[PDB]
Formats: sequence, structure tokens, C-alpha cells
Amino acid sequence: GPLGSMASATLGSSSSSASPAVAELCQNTPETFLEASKLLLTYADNILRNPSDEKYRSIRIGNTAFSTRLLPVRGAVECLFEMGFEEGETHLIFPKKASVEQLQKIRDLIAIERSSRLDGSSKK
Repeated sequence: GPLGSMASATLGSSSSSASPAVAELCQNTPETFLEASKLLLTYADNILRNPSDEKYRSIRIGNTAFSTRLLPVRGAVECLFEMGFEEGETHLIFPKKASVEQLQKIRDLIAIERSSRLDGSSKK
């Protein structure tokens, strides 16, 4: 009989300004990274929105949910530490050495990815 088989492949292109945290996090899971990163994005939003306000240089996170799925999670801890954060006891502190311009640049990737994962035909 007639025999014959083939294969395929992909290229890859979408990352605006790099995205190391995305790749490192993806090592765990797509859905997990999206949610695990979502929280980090929201926290950075405050600093990015009001970087001059030293009062917003800190991020409260006493929610037991964080200690349940955010601390022991592989990717989130390294993400904040690598990006430019400080793991506290009850809340996280924003290092003055951290680059807000960089956080936003990379944050844009997750911001758009959030809606891309929804695929529910809608916006924020």
C-alpha cells in the first residue's frame, strides 16, 4: 500500500522587549505562571502608577492565599527577586534600586497575555 509521512514546526515571534521571567516561569506551567504572575503585575501597577509616592513603595500581602500559592511556588519568588523586589514576612518591599521602566516593559507582556488567555472576546 501507499506509505508516506511528514512533520511540521514553528517559528516564534511576539515578545516585545524580551521576556526572561516568562520563559523561566513557563518551566512550571502556562496557567500557573499567568495567575502567579498576575499578582506580581498588579503589585507593580501601584508603583508604576505612583513611583514618586514613597508611601506606595510597599505591597501588603497578608492573604493566606499568598502563603498557600505564591511563596512555595517555583517562579514567582525568583521573578520578584530577579525583577527587583524584596520578600518580607507579611508584606513585600519595593527596592529603590529596582527599575520601574524595566518592570513596566516586561509587565506589558503579562498584561496582554492575561487577555490572550481569556479568549472570551472582551477587554479589561
